[PDB]
Order: sequence, then structure tokens, then C-alpha cells
Amino acid sequence: GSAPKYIEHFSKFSPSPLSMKQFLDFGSACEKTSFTFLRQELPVRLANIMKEINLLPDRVLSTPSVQLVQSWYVQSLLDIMEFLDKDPEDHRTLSQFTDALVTIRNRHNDVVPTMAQGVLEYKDTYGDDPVSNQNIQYFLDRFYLSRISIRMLINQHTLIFDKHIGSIDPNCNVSEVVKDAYDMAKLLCDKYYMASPDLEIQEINAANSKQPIHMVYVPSHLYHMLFELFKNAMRATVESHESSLILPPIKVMVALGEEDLSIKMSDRGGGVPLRKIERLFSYMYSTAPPLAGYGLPISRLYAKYFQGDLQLFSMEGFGTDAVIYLKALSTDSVERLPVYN
Ligand SMILES: CC(C)c1ccc(COc2ccc(CC(=O)NCCN)cc2Cl)cc1
Ligand SMILES: NC(=O)c1ccc(O)cc1O
Ligand SMILES: [Cl-]
Repeated sequence: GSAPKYIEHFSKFSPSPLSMKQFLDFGSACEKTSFTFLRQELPVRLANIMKEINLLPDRVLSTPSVQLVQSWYVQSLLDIMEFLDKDPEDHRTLSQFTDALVTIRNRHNDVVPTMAQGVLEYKDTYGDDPVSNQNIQYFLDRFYLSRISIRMLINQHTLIFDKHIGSIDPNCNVSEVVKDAYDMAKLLCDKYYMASPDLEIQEINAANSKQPIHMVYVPSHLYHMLFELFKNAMRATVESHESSLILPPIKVMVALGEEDLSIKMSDRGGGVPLRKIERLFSYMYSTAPPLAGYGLPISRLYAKYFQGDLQLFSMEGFGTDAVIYLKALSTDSVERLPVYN
């Protein structure tokens, strides 16, 4: 077959990062334009990461987990090729493309735990030295960020072409998503422990005091990050106080500035020493044989994906602040994509 040839062809192109603006307009031009865009852009994005996978050393590349994921990417690229010559005006072309995208999305559902098995095997077969850790971190941050970007494209297409524009809410109420993610975390926390901390939210709308804070965002991404952070803040608060009786609440501040929309989650879970902070973001050090890959490093990629970030600052003996940084403005919300070279 031609998969290596295709990988070589399409890996010559740079992925084309889109803004919220471009994402919103695609959900007004129409389906024909999304098809002609995606049938070029997905092969570019697939090929770019596949080429990087092929640069891994043979002792990583030859393992079953990487071979299995490499085979998903090959099939998914070939499924998209079928459509390069097809005629956009034929509505049978268009509905078949949507079908093809749903299959591809489903096919890659188990990438995270599959890659996690590759990390476990590497730890036991070659060891867990700091240079191994940086290469795993380098590779998986790029791989998972690439994968987030591909799921975004597919989701926008399949959801729009069967108020919200697919996975985008142009009027996302940040505090509502905070409450949702808290309510779910509380549910799990009450089940596994005899207690759960309460929630306090404070908003700070710098330019428009007391006006509720809204933004253009992908609320499922924001929920994913807030849920992960609530789980950690709840486990820590509960376990650090099981001999205590009082249970400090989790305090969330939502700040809207000129360019940043910032969400701080503060707990009194007794904190972590600075030395152990880097480990919490490490795919390697957080892989082993939360509440009852991994949550923190992947939550940080979701934040990075539209030019944001997620930082942890702890105070050993007191507690931990987690901050999600997002761009306030849809104009500054552009895909961050790993480019091959
Ligand atoms: C996520 C899984 C699949 C996984 C597991 C492990 C790895 C790590 O791969 C390594 C390990 C060590 C080195 C240093 C070195 O000596 N370089 C020589 C390279 N020839 C480079 C790389 Cl790319 C990545 C991804
Ligand atoms: N264990 C911790 O103190 C802790 C870790 C991560 C996080 O997001 C919050 C926390 O309290
Ligand atoms: Cl789209």
C-alpha cells in the first residue's frame, strides 16, 4: 500500500490553526466548505503526528501499544483519502464523510490507556530515569495535543452537520460549568468518603463589576479541566482532615481581565512539597500498576490548546492553588498545534 507515501506527502504541509472566529463562521459558510477543508487538513494533522511516531526509537516503536495506535492512525488516514477525488455537490459524498468521521473518532477512543500501557512497559523494560521522563513528556504532550485538535475538528463537523455551535458555546457561563463539575465531583466524593467540602465561587469582572462572566469556549474542555481539579482538591481536603472534624470549603475565583479569564481553585488539603509538583504533570511518574496518560497533564493540554495554561502552586502544610488561564477574547483563542520538523 501507499501509507508511507501519504505520510510523506501530507507531512510536508503545516497544520492550519483556526481561531474561535473561524470555528464560529463554519457553523453559520456551510457543509461543502467543511468537507473540502477537512479532507485536506485531517490528513495533514494525521500525517504530521504519524511521522513523529515513526521517529521514536525501535525499542519504543516495536512495542504492541505503539504498533496498535500507529495502525489506527494508518486506517483513519486511508478512510479520509477515499474522499479526496469525491464530488462535494453529491449529498451522498457528504453524509458518507460524516459517517467516516464518527468511525475514526470511535476507533481512537482508547488511545490514552493504550499509550499508558506503552509507558508502563517502557518503565519495566528500560527504566524510569530523568532523560526517559523528558522524552515521554515531550512526545505525549505533542501526541495528546495533536489528538485534542483532531477531535475538535471532527466534533465541529459531526455536531453542526447532522445557540451552541457544535462543541463551542459563544456565551459560556464560566461559574455554571464550575458548579456542574463541582456537583459531579461531590457525588463521587460523598460515595467514596463519608464527607465532601462545600463550594464557594467569587467572580471579579474587572471592567464590568457584578456583570456575570461569559466567554466563547468549548465547555466540555472547561468541564474536563474543572472536574479533574475538583477531584484532586476533594481527595486532599478529605484525607488531610479525616482526624479533624471541620472540612474547609473549596474556593473558586473567576477573574475577567483585559486579556485573561483566570479560574483559581484553592483548597486546604495540606499541600505538597515543591519537589513533588513536577511529578503530578509527568506521564511517567504518574503511571503505575484522584477519586476512588493522566488527568493533570491532559487537563493542562486542554488549557494550552487555545493559548491558555494550567499551573499548580502549593503551600506544604496548608493547601494548593490550581489556576486555569484562558484567553478572554475569541480573537486570541487560536489552536496551539505541535508542528513536525
Ligand atoms: C508513550 C510510549 C509509547 C513511549 C515510551 C517511551 C518513550 C521514550 O523514548 C525514548 C527514551 C529514551 C530516549 C533517549 C535516548 O537514548 N535516545 C535514543 C533514541 N534512539 C529517547 C526516547 Cl524518544 C516515548 C514514548
Ligand atoms: N494533593 C494536592 O494537594 C493537590 C494536588 C493537585 C491538585 O490539583 C490539588 C491538590 O490539593
Ligand atoms: Cl469545522
